[PDB]
Amino acid sequence: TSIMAVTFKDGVILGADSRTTTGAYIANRVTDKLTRVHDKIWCCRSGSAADTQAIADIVQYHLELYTSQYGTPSTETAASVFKELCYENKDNLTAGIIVAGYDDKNKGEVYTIPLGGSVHKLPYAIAGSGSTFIYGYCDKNFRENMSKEETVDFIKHSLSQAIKWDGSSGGVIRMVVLTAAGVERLIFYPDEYEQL
Amino acid sequence: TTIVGVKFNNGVVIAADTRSTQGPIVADKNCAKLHRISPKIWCAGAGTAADTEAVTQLIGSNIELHSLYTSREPRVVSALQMLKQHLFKYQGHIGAYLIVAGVDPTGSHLFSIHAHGSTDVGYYLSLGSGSLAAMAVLESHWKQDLTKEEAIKLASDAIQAGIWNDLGSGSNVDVCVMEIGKDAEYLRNYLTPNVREEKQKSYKFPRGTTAVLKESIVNICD
Amino acid sequence: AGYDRHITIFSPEGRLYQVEYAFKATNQTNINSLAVRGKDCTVVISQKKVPDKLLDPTTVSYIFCISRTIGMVVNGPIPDARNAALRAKAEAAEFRYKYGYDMPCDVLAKRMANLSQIYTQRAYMRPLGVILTFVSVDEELGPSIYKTDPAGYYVGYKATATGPKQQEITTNLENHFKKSKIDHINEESWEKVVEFAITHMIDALGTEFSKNDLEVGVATKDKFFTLSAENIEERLVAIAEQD
Amino acid sequence: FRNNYDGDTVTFSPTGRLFQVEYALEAIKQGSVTVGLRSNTHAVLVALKRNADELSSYQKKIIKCDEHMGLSLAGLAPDARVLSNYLRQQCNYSSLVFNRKLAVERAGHLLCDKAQKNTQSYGGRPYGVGLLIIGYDKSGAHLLEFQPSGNVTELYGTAIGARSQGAKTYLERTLDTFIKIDGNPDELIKAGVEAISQSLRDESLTVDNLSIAIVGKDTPFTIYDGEAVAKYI
Amino acid sequence: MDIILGIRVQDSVILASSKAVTRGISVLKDSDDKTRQLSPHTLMSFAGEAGDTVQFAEYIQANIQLYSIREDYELSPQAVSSFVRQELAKSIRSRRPYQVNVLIGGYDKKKNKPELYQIDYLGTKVELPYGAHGYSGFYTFSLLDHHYRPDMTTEEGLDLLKLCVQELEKRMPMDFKGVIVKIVDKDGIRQVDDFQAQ
Amino acid sequence: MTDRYSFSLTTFSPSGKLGQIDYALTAVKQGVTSLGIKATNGVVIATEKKSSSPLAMSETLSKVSLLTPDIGAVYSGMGPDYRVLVDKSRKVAHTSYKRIYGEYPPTKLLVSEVAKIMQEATQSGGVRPFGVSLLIAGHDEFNGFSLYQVDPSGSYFPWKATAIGKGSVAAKTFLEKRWNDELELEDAIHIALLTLKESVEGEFNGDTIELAIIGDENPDLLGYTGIPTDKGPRFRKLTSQEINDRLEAL
Amino acid sequence: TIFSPEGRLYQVEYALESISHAGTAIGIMASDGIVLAAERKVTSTLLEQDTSTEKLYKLNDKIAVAVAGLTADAEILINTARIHAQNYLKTYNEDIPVEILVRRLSDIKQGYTQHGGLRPFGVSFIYAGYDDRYGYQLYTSNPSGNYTGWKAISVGANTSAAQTLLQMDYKDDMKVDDAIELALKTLSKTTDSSALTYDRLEFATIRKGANDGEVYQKIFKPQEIKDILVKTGIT
Amino acid sequence: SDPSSINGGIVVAMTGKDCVAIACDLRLGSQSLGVSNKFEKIFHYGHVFLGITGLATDVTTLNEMFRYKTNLYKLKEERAIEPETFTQLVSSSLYERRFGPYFVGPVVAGINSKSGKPFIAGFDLIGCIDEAKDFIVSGTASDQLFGMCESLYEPNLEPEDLFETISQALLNAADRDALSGWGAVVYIIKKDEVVKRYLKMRQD
Amino acid sequence: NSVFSPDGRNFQVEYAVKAVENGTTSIGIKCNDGVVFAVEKLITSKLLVPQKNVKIQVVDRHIGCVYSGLIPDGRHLVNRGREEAASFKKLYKTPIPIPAFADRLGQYVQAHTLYNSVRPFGVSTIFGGVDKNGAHLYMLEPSGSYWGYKGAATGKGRQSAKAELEKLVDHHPEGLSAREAVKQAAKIIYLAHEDNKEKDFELEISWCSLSETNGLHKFVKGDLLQEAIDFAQKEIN
Ligand SMILES: [Mg+2]
Ligand SMILES: [Mg+2]
Ligand SMILES: [Mg+2]
Ligand SMILES: [Mg+2]
Ligand SMILES: [Mg+2]
Ligand SMILES: [Mg+2]
Ligand SMILES: [Mg+2]
Repeated sequence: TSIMAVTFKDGVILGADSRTTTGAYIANRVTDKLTRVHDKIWCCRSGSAADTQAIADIVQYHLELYTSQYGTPSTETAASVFKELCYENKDNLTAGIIVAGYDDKNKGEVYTIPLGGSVHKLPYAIAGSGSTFIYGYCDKNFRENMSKEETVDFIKHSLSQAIKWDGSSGGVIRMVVLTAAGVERLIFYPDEYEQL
Repeated sequence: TTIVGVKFNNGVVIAADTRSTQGPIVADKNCAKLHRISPKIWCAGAGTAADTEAVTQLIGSNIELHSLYTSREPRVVSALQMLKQHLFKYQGHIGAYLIVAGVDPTGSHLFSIHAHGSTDVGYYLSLGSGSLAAMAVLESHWKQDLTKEEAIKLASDAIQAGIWNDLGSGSNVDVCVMEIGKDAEYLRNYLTPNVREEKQKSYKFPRGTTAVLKESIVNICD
Repeated sequence: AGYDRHITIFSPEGRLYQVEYAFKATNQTNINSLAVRGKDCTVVISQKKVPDKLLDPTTVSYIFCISRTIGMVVNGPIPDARNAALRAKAEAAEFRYKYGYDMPCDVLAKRMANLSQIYTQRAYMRPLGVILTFVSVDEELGPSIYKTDPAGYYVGYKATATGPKQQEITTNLENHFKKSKIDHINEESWEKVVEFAITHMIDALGTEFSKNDLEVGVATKDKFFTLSAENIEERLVAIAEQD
Repeated sequence: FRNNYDGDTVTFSPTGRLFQVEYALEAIKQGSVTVGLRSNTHAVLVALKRNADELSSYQKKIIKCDEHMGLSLAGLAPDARVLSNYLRQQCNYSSLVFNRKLAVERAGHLLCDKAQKNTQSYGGRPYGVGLLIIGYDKSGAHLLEFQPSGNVTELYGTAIGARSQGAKTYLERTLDTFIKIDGNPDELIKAGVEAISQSLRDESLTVDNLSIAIVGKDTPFTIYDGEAVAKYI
Repeated sequence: MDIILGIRVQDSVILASSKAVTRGISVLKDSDDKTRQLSPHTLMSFAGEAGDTVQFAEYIQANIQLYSIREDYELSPQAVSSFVRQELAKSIRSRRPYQVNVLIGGYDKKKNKPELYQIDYLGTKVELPYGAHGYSGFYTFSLLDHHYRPDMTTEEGLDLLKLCVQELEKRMPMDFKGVIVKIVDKDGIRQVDDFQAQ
Repeated sequence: MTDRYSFSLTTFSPSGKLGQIDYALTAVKQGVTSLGIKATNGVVIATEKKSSSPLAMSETLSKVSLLTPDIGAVYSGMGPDYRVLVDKSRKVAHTSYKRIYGEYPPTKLLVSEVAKIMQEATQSGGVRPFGVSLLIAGHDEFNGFSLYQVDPSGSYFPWKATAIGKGSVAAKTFLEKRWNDELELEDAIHIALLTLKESVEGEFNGDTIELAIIGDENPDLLGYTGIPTDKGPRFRKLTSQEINDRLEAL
Repeated sequence: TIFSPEGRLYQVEYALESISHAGTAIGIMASDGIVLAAERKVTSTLLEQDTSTEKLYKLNDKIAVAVAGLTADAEILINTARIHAQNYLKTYNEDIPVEILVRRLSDIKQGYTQHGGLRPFGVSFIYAGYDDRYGYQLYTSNPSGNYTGWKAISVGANTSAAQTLLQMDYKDDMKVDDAIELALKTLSKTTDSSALTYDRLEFATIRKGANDGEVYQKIFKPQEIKDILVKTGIT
Repeated sequence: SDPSSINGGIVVAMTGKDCVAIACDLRLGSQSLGVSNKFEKIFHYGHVFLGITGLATDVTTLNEMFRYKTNLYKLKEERAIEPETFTQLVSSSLYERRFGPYFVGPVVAGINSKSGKPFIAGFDLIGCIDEAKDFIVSGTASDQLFGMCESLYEPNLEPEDLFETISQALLNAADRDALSGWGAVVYIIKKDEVVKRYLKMRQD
Repeated sequence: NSVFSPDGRNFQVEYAVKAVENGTTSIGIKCNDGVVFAVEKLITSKLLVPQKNVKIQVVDRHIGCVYSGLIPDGRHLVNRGREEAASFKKLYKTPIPIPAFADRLGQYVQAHTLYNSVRPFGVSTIFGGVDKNGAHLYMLEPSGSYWGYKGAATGKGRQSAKAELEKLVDHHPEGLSAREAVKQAAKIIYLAHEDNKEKDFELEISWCSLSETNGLHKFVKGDLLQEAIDFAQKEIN
């Protein structure tokens, strides 16, 4: 798995590869790793698929109940629900989640909740097995306040490298753009991103 | 075991081989691995045979109750959510691996569930020890927007791959076709290419062959 | 003071006085409400009365968003209303979590009625003094109205009215559907269906409404929402040109 | 009106009264008198103990809660034992967990909340005891009065129990003098021993009649009985 | 390791049980009676883990004695053995199972027949002409398969038992200090106190 | 929070009456008539849809309910008590029977479970009996067709034909006159329609009457084919149009 | 649960009062069998006779009860008694002795009398059983949880009237066939209806199994009751 | 060691023309030590037969549990449980103990009294039903039994012949298993009657 | 409590209201960026230590509560409110919104009117603070009923307090600064003391203002208190 979320001028973009493996077998080559927990709050999941689906489902339940009672939850509220679940159940969970969202007041935000259950607010985040290969590259190429198309490119380049080196990552590159506009799904195929 | 699911333009087909094994030994030469969750939501399992049947029936019973209560035809996403939440709770100890397929008022659906409670969606899937043989066929011939006939052919062929190349699978091909308009059709032993040949000799014994120590009639009634 | 008047046990006539008393409680707020089905919407209208001028008018409401798709209007005192809203929300969120689809309007109504039945049968719980009207554009059944009372009864309606002057409005709408011979309003804009509803409330109750005397909730395919004063003002202007 | 409305603590009278709680308040009025008062540097409890007979002991009215805190009682004595035990526990908890001496004020809030639950739960009575709480903490001397309704008030001085209205009027009058009695334990006690006198239709208060307690700046909370009080009669 | 043997003759059941109690490197006792009377016509012998052994026997004894007084009646040997089996069957899946194997010898008055049941700690029950628990059966089953007859008298049974005890004294690595022998027939339970040099 | 009535609300009176049970039976009396008639090859259960508003949609409220593919129920009395009883009955058919024997309960045993649910509302602390009488009709392989009444006390009785609610006494009379053991299902549906016409105040048509049968298997209604030993439900709700067809020939 | 100033239990008393309105049940023990006969409470032509059992219930293969009182209360108890019999079989590999099953059932009734503020069960039972300790046995139990043994007994309506008649004609040396007659005559004399017709009766025997050495429970079909009402000459 | 190997034991059931047969060995051992020569492993609830192999304590327990459950069944239902239903009841009873299973391999034989059709089934220790119409085998010589049955069996055998087949299958499989044998009992089940024969076999 | 009267009323709750009317007078005033709370404390005797029987309570850091009626019932309600605000913060990280908090108190008070084994609360509570989207003021009755208010009063001086409150709404429709609302609160408390004049009283004020306290709840003390006392003294004479 290679997953990332990047803040830019008008919001936030999430991206992922589409490969799930059990050992060296590709169980699913077209997985959708981008998971909606509210209209403009999404996450990327890494670690145990069972664990992160179960968590994402609970969070979605909590955020629906929240919206009924109090109105749109902030991205921080979303992140906090994930953290609560991850921290409190650290001893039977293998879950690393990146949370990304947009709202009017706070604009684009990114939180990463790694294995411990800690929370970290960040301008951009990478995770999954494939991410280790792009630490250098992402750190050298990321800038704050990039445009939409620049950000799409940074993720595209970043994840194509991650896919190139990590056998666990691969398939298509999926992305979700989150802005005032709107929610936009992007897909990119091997024949394109391999030639980068 | 070889089980497959394949979406076509107006529905979804599932199929399975008919062999159960205790280690190397073949217990049942023609068992049924296709299970009904509800009239138009069917299911195939691999892994612990008791587990796939039980989890199918528990959820089948609750889906019936949900349908009666809500006055609506059962949805495939409900079978999925209940199965996955149940399996998750048992932290993989219930060894059920399932391909779950059906039609409901919302359209047609194809899903996989793993014993730890993760789910995936797709247009074609396989599970079981024959899963690699079947997937190689699926990856070779699956096209977008298949007809019903083509889908039955492809699923049937995927199971054959498992039957001929996986020692865990054998005997026959069962199929179930769920079309959006119609009643689900369950097609028991749709292919039977593994007929036992006639034996070389009859082994029926002359009466008296066995030595009997004593005898008595057994009372059934009261 | 006989015990058959204090808790929900049977009277010799086979009646449940505490249930009947609970119905009377539903009118204590002197608000009337009505609900109609459009071609692909459902509208609820309730009177808004803000007598005390120390009140913040925006916090005075008897319409609730239960889920993304279901609205609920209540006839009865607010504390019991809020108790019912909270529960409905929790039941709606839970249904979606467990069964993977949005809770249908009628199913939520059946469920809230079942809770009501229980208070009708168990001694230690009092019934809630409220009538609940549920609206949505159901994905399977189209525009829907389902109403539940302190008896645990519920049913679907072509249109409905609730409150002290319930009967006036009811017979008015009854007269309407006699003419049209169909079981909904023919109209595509929810704006026009809202106008029809306001119009017939005006006749039946023989009263005029300013933008602050009304409260409106609209359900369409996949939102339920409430109108602001300004959205309502725009509706009142529209009806004043022809009638 | 008082008719069907005083069956339990779970029922309001049509006037909005809770009779079980008002009845509990009446057991305090039966109890033997006790006085509390304080200055800037000390706080003193004075109690008239009551015998059940001339052959008996005068039953104790003062209970130590911590090194910096204790109380006197008027009403049901076993109720005083429940509450002082709880207060001892709260004091202890605060020491062990936070290494903090419990504020006299917080002790008030805690007792109040405890009394409160008993004014609202079916099948349990309210407490039938009044308490006077004294302590020395990080903001100095304190005196509190506790009523079983849950009302606790901070006072320079006060009295509770039978005929206590005399003592109270005296303290109301003396106020500006005893408040300044600083660094003189014995003068403050004398003012408390005199205040309790205004509440005797009884007898001349004897070496058994008298219970005095003190706490302050450089003095742990301590109880005087018998011979050790004679020098105040 | 505890010798526990049983033989059912025509009119009685004979139980023999070793007398030693050994812990580590020491024989602590040489007169241990590995037996509880359950009812006047039913006897139980036991062997297994140190404490469990007596605790189980006495618990069973308490239960059968309770029944007797409640019903003013004596449960048949078949009933007592079923009852005992069930207690062991429950125990085997509990937190800490009883590690005890038992012989039950009883004289049934309704049928006028002796009866011998062998039940191990798992709740495996069987009715047998003769039985043993532990290693002793590795010697005695074959001996008795040869020498045993269904119509033996009590005295013939005691000779047959003397033969089994001889074999065990000759071949078994442990010193079990002789046995205590008890006979169960229509006239109840009696101990043959002369066997050590009979 | 937490119950205060942990004692039976149904107690015996000096005369031996169980008051609350009597009073519930009075509620049944006030209720709209329902009836059941058993034939050689079927059972019919029928009732009237007493609507509460012309603005209500009476198809959204069913008084006749499927409990299992071969068992249906109708009631007279308090509708909400019926609705929750139906929920619990469907469930207990699964929890106490199908999840054990892999088949649906025979009619008498399911009735028996419903009866138990009702009996307990008669004995337990802090509750009132159910205000309903149910008629339960069903089929099963080894008992054939059957019809049962169940009352607020938990008593049940097998009937060849019966009626409950408002006009029950007149209707029971009209049925004793008309019933015989050679009745075919069509004949019994006819008799049910006649009996119901006496009871009905207003309009008498396929929109105001509710009627269901326990007949033969509807292999279509199953929803799937290919398992030959599965032939479909015997419970069937007649349609509005189906009812009117028999009312012309009435 | 409470006591009256007389030291009586209201709720129990009132439950017995309720039972005296229920259809009469009669039990007679003979030397070679037992008879259980009961009258159904004012019926109707439409009531299904062929699939009905309101007064006679099988507890196991060797024990039956005749019920007088609330049927629904009886089914609760019958069911626990059935379970209790099977627990015993499982524990001891012997059929439960009749007394033991009766005592347990009685103890459950006694319980409702003494704690928990639930109403007693409005039920009286006549137990008909065989075991190898006491042979044929007849016992009775009422809502108090008391129970007693009998050669002949009745419960429900007209017990006082029915008891005197049984006292009169009962003889120790009776065959079961004579007991059959006695029971039908006694119900005939004590009905509050024109005649005692088959459609108003439940009837059962516990015999020594035609010719065997074994015990058999015969629960009479309606047809058999009509025929046995012929022999005894009541048409 | 392995719970299903401690005691020894085999059961086999076959269908024929309007009959079924079910057979078992009589051994009860404790590892290498043979203890009982008379341990029967087939039982019957009315006309339904159940063989159980495996740990003997569980064989006994399940027999008592199924006597108990079928007795209650007949009481409430007023008829004897049929083969198909009993099969279901065994399966759900076993699965109920999913994470503390009984160490057994049950086998069900019988004729449906209404349809008259012969029926057999097998289960794993947690209730998984082996639905097979020819033969079912279970126990410490199940490999030997599968071998014997797959060669010996032919459909629609007359009861007197099916008797030879099942016996021969059992005897020869038992003789290749150190833990089986020591006597054998065979039931031939015809709707109307049931004959029980003890076989003469090697006593080693 | 669980008992409806033949006309749909609840007499126990109506009686609980009588306990409230019997109480001391307390008020709250919403201003342009905050809320102000004030309460009348009856000086029973000179022995009461001044400034030291604090009635106004804080919940979390951003919410004030004042109540009239049975004081112990108010403290009970605030304990429950504190637990309820902690649970919200623990899960959603953000401090509880005032409308959210209102309903939590609402549902709890309403619960005590469902069961025969419990009595309704004998207080009305006035509460509020600043959240993510402005200032809010609430009043909660023994029935559980609550709405948002521009200004609120309860207790014995309720009628005159409301009359004064109503005037301010009319003279200042363009919102009232936080510092003005403080003064006016001191005034209003004076003008409801008229009734209970027999015994002396002491004034308590607290406020929560975006620009004056950074949206935190604070007690008015020192010079600000004295100045508001002066305003009221000069405007009563
Ligand atoms: Mg790669
Ligand atoms: Mg193969
Ligand atoms: Mg109630
Ligand atoms: Mg109540
Ligand atoms: Mg094997
Ligand atoms: Mg062998
Ligand atoms: Mg007010």
